[PDB]
Amino acid sequence: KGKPHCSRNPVLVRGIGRYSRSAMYSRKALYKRKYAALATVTKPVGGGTRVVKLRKMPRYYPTEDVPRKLLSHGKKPFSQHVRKLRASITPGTILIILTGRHRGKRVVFLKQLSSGLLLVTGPLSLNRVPLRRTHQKFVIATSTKIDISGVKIPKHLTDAYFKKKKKYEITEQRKVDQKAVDSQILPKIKAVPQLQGYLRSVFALTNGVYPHKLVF
Amino acid sequence: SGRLWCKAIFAGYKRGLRNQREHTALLKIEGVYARDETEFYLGKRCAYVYKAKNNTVTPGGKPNKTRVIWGKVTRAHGNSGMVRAKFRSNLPAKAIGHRIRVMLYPSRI
Amino acid sequence: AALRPLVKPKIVKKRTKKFIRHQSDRYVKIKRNWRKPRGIDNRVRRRFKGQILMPNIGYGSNKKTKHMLPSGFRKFLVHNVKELEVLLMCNKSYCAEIAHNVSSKNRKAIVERAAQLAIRVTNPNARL
Amino acid sequence: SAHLQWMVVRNCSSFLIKRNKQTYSTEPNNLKARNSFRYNGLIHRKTVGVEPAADGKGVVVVMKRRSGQRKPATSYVRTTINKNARATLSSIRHMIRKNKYHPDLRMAAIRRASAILRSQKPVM
Amino acid sequence: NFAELKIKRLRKKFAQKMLRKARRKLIYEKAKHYHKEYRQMYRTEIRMARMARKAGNFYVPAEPKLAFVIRIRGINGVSPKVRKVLQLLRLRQIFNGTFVKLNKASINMLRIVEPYIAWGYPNLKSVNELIYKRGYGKINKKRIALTDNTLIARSLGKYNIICMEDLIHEIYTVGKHFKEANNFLWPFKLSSPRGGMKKKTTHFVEGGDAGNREDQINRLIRRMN
Amino acid sequence: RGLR
RNA sequence: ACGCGUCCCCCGCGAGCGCACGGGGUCGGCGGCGAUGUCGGCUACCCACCCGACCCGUCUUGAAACACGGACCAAGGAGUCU
RNA sequence: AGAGUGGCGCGGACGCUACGCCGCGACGAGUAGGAGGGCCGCUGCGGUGAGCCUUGAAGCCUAGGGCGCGGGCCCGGGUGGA
Repeated sequence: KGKPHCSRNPVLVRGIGRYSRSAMYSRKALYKRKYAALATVTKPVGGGTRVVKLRKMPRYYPTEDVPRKLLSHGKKPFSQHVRKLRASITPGTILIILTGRHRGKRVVFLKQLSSGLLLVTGPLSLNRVPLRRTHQKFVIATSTKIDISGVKIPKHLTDAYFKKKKKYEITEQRKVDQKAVDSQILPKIKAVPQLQGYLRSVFALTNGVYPHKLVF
Repeated sequence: SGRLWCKAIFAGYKRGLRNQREHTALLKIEGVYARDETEFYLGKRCAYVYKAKNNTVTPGGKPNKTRVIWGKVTRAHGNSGMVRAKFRSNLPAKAIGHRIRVMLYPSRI
Repeated sequence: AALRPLVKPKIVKKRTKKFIRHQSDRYVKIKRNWRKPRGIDNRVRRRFKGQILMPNIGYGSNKKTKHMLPSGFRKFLVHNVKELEVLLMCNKSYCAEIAHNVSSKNRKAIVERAAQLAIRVTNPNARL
Repeated sequence: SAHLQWMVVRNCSSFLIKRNKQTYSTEPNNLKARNSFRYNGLIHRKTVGVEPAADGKGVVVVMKRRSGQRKPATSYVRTTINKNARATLSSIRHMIRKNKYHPDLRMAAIRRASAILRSQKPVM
Repeated sequence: NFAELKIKRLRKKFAQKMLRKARRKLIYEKAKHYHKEYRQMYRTEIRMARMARKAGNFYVPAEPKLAFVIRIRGINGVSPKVRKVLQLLRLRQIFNGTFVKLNKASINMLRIVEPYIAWGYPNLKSVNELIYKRGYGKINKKRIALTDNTLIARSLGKYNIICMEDLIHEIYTVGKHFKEANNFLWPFKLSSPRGGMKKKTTHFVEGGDAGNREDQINRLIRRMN
Repeated sequence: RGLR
């Protein structure tokens, strides 16, 4: 025994290492670390005691059946996938929700969960939008970034706690999660020159006013 | 309190003078007039919206007239503003010179 | 309670319609059934751009989906209760069809048997 | 041999049924019921069969005696097995394996003596 | 029985592996030695021309060994001498190509088909992309792919062309088993040109495409493969 | 033998 | 290029865990809408619009031809024995 | 994957109508005319199906449901009456 060390070549590009395999002979201390060369159970019963077996054979076979698959190369499930982002999205920037019962609304970003969804948080007060998830792809990012360095963002509000149950009702658990996550946010939006007439109002298209041209 | 899609007009099938292809359309997106301009629109969802005699059920509403064909913008076409498309349901030619909506959602901003 | 098959893939096909015979669309004396045009003059023999088309073998059904009905089985036609027993070990791919001209009373005795034996019958309720 | 008379039967017997691109066989002791050279039920010198018992209850099994292959009223030999579904199948696997009596059929006679009981059991 | 035989069955497996690790290092040391050639031959053609231009001389560079050829006219209506000469180069369909070594018997074949082809003198990049991406074989009267180094070592072998590295040397330098290692290859499978043709009917020199190009065949390859 |  | 026992010019079975651009795809990922008015149904009946499409047999170097037989439907109707 | 003389647990998918299955490549216009294969049709004779039918045979009709590239064939309904 002798605890497990970290890898001794820094990663240069995916697949490729850094230090070549005679010079890397050095670093795994190769030269100086040479070497050379369940079934059944027996319980008591009321002279005799039985021999029981764990996993006995089945009592119905089926008449026809499928055969085993060829193993795929490198196919992990969702849980183990790798999560990304975009450049414009950073913590505290301004997001435009574009799809649900809230659509066109100006909504603030807080923290990307480990399911990969966002946390698009309206300050329930102003818009009418609470703690919620939305999905990278259906959310435009915007150039405005009031900072969210110094406040507090809770842990227990993790991605399963949101996941659905079954007149769903707002219990007394999601009311100190509601006003305490947002009253740390609320002293930094009103302090900017005239920003709480804009998160409340809705954006939309008119004419002369084309998606492909303008910056937002 | 307003619109959330961009207006455009189905303007024939993909084709050359004497044989027409029906699995690709040809949209004229509004106010977009070169190639340069048409990166935005690529991949982005699109809709032909219409209205039969009987009731179709919906998601998020009551069972009423209104239905859709759904699709997809694929690549640019020509020199001048135009764009190709690929709906799941092959379009009517009634709709030639009538409205279709390109959306904003699968955005890359 | 319907019977699942063993396995149910994606049926995909190449045409849909029949192949109709040339000029069945003018002379009622000409039957739908297909015939190879053996003309001189002819258009359909020579494949001009417009007309009818011709059967080829590039209109193949694929071996993993040929004789497979929608439910997913393939037919095997029957007359009495002894010819049923045949299928029993191969339930999950094949499905009995009690024959047309088989009677009303002998038809009742069958559908009982293809219950005890899990075999799927395409024309159960019938003569009544 | 067996190998001879197949060449004779293969495509001709009064036990042959064709149609709808399929092909079957209604011979006493064919268990899989298909015209084949494993599975025919008369040809050979040794035979296994699994028939649904007398009344409702049970299953009946059929060996072919090695001796008198020319004496048919004393050629096959019979026994009934009317016990629990996992335990009944102790017998049948202890007939094919430990006699060395024709070791191809093993996994046919386990799927035929388990869809003769899944019958006589009462229906859905 | 066995306890002996199983240990002797754990001595033959480590032998067939050791047949690979003595061969696995040789694929590296064959490739690192051809890299020495492709700076020692590359800079020895810039060596002579400076040191001539120095003393008011001239230096004519080495006239070619090797040339790629591509068939650009179709398959309909064709004169009976040309069908025979295009056959012999294995160009049997449009947009197909081949390696061809040069001499007098090899050029005067290429003046009889000189309005059905385009040819030129290829480079270290237009030899390898073709042999890497496209290049198939001809083993057991079949066009079976090369995703291995026991197909080229296994058919030819006796000529000493084992890995993917020696098919670059023996062709890009026309060496002393070239014939077999070029009738080894099935002819190439280029799709059409992405950009296009200038004018297919006519000779390069007039405007279009046909006939030889000495140093701009490199433009109809990275467009076509 | 040479590496042990 | 990296134990050692001898041949030299030239001065033959170590121990295990682990990640992957590696011999053709899988989520140990999600959401709506459900009983007399809606779900599905390529196939077969009617309509509508865009592209294409001259009438068949035939002799003939050449037939949509200002070349000939054909108003419609049934039932018969032509390489055969010795 | 050679053979010798001396120094606890009775267990492990499918197959192979060999006239069948499976395995890796290149190609696929056709009139006069050749050739193979047809679980494509129509009527009679020997064998066979412990075939089927007055609890409804053949024939017809059918905006009913299924099958094969194709020739053609399987099932729902109504008539009909051996």
